[PDB]
Amino acid sequence: SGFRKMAFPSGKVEGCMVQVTCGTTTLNGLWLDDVVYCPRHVICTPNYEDLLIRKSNHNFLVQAGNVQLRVIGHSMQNCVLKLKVDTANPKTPKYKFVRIQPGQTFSVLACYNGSPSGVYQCAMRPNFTIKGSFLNGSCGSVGFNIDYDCVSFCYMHHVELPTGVHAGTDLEGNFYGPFVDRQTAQAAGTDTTITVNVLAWLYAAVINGDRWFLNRFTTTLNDFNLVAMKYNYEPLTQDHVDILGPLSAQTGIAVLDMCASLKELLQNGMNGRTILGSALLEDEFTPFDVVRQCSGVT
Amino acid sequence: SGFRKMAFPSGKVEGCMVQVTCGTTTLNGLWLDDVVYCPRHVICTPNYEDLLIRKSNHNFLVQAGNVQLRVIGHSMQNCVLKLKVDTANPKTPKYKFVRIQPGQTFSVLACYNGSPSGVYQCAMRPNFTIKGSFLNGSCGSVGFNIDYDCVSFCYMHHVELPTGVHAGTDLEGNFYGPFVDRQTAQAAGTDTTITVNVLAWLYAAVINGDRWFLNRFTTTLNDFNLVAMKYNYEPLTQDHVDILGPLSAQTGIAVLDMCASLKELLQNGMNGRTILGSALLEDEFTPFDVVRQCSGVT
Repeated sequence: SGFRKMAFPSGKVEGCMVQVTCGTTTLNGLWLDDVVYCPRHVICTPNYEDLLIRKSNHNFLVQAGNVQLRVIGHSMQNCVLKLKVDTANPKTPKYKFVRIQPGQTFSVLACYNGSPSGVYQCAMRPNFTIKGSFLNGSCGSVGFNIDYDCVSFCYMHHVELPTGVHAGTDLEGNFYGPFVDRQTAQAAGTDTTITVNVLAWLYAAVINGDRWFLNRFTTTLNDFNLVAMKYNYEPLTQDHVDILGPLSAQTGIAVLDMCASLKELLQNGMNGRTILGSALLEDEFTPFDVVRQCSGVT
Repeated sequence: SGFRKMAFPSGKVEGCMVQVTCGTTTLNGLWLDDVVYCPRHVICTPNYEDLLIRKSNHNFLVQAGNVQLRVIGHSMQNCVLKLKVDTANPKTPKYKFVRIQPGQTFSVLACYNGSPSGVYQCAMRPNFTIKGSFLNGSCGSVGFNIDYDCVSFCYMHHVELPTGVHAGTDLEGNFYGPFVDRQTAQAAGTDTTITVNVLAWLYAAVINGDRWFLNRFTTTLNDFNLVAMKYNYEPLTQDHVDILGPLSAQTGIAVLDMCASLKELLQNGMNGRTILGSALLEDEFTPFDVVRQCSGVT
């Protein structure tokens, strides 16, 4: 029992983190096989093609712990740089580059100067930002999920937006959302609450014995989505209902019966109660996150 | 910017986790040098000295991944078993066994069948329980902090109490709190809120631009502690004030001025606002946790 914001074990990613320096700019890179991936803004001191043509392999200092890696080639792929090095990382895990959807979660290994500092969980917001914890020097830190032995890398950190939320790319160098690795007035757009995740977390609450918000009522999908729209919640789809199936079965509470609980919570608040130790409705746990934690996969 | 529940990178601990089986009971062990540490309740099927005298080395099956470790000796140290094995763990980090105080935080690497599943942060409660996330098979999972290259192990998981909170030992096998590794009606005592940590988190909020709860007032330590007692908060000491010094300096808000903010929040609530994304006062971040995250140590 219990329910925590739980990250994946970070060891497989720690062995991949290196430091990349170009000029006076130092940030983090990801060393997989004989390539180091890092944000292309490491070469700034704003046409990146010009900036990179002016660089040579020797302008990139790559440090893996106490070992300096020799750069033998460099190329740009969207907003990431690929630095080919003369040695393949012996600690390279089985890995994939996967782009995630808004609403999905991942673990972040925050690093500075190539050294891992901490690991935490977060979600891709509907507005394509993440509410991370990053300080200067954290660029190049990565987000990932782990399945069996395979690390699925989904995020590389590039930018802090004016509200203090964060933006970045997939590992192919393509930004999540309408953000750029340049100096503009860019800002996060309006965000919404991830409805399917709130429902998942209410199921986690029930599994853990918080039942006070339950009721005998059941709503219809259309009737619930009318309320979701009013409270700035994402629409709930039949696919979302199907995805919640396993949790609905385990608790014996139909999805649309839980939706009636959510409707009431939205219209009346909590009346001073808490759910899983929170006084707000939590939306950064996916259905998979709940199953994983209330079943125990390793 | 941003502020997350952030665990230490778990790699150094992952390389130490093994599976220990005795009879039909399987749980986790910690393999450091040529010793595997695990909960002594692995030998149950309630005088532990008798139970262990009846066992032999061959009754303990220890698996480190795909490798079976041969047990060459066994002894009991308080509530932990020490299984001497014929091979020293080549991945043993620099480590220490340190017992923590209520109010202090640590990272938990939850494991099942010797395999790490997730990592999260938690605090030792004033009542010596932890609000963890553990399922069947998680016994023997460990809690730790990391400083530079050194893993300070502080917790090993043994028991789930009736309210779903958790109890365990230090790595010398001594329980935190008045709990036992036997079947009794034991239950967590009344808990309190960790005041110094709430203040630390309010400083984190200020550092991150949440200032709405600030005021021009300053209270006295005695006057604040009168209010803390009424709201089931731990007393605040001059040492706590001194420990908060660095955060008070960085923000320019004196500790007793922040105490005036806490007093108001306790007496009036939040009026529908949030602090660092929470509608409750958070007490599971120490002053060190705040400095570490709002400064960037690795």
